[PDB]
Amino acid sequence: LTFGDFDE
Amino acid sequence: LTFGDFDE
Amino acid sequence: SHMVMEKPSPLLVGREFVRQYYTLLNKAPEYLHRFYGRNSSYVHGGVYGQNDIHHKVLSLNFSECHTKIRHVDAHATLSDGVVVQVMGLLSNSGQPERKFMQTFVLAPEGSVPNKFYVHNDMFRYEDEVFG
Amino acid sequence: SHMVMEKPSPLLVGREFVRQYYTLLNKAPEYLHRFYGRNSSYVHGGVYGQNDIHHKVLSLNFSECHTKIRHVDAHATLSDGVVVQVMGLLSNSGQPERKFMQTFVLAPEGSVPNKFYVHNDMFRYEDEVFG
Repeated sequence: LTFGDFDE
Repeated sequence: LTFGDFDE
Repeated sequence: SHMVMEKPSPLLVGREFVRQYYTLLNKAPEYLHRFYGRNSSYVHGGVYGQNDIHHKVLSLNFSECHTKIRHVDAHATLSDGVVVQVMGLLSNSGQPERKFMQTFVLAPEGSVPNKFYVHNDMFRYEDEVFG
Repeated sequence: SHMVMEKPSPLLVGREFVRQYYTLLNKAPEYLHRFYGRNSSYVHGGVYGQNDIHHKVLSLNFSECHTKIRHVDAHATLSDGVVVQVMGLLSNSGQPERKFMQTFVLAPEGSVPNKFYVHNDMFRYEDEVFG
């Protein structure tokens, strides 16, 4: 589950 | 422009 | 710079819907379930399925419900749908005004053509959330 | 009665997003535009395009913004998307708390796979609408 251009 | 099962 | 002819303006679809929604809520609350499909979600805090929505509204008992719309904003969303945010005051059955925040997701009816139905309906009283 | 394996639960996607959204808003507000696409809409009253959103956030100047989330509700909407309604308190740059109502429309990223982006973002202060 990631949001946008993040790998967190 | 109608909403649901209405003709209004 | 010209006007979009393919699709209706999202802001007018939202405002016109809100106008008819709360009008019907004051007149005949029992016909309110005709705005929803067999996959919609109705939450009035204080449910998935039109039949469950109909029983939900009747369990709330809207007797001469007056509404003062303070704010309405509607944008275009996924699959040419319309998302609407509504803020205002609600008075039902002689009770005094209560600040609420209701959000809709207007989805285009299958076919045809320019027909919309409520895909999502989320209602929240302010005094129940904050105090 | 079993658990849906194909799609993530909409309520967990919403809550986890809200948790990360306001956390980044306190830490680095300049990276907030990475949540939006080149077709998203950002309204912070008080805009279509990620570049316009980035300039919009910087024009608001979020200096150590603290947020107290009072309520979050998230449902599934069109094209396997997630609609989220957020109510809470907002304090920015030492200013005292202000009741707000923020609504999101989380859309699945193209490919691949379980990635979401903000398709719609509507922010409204309570004291500016009612009084």
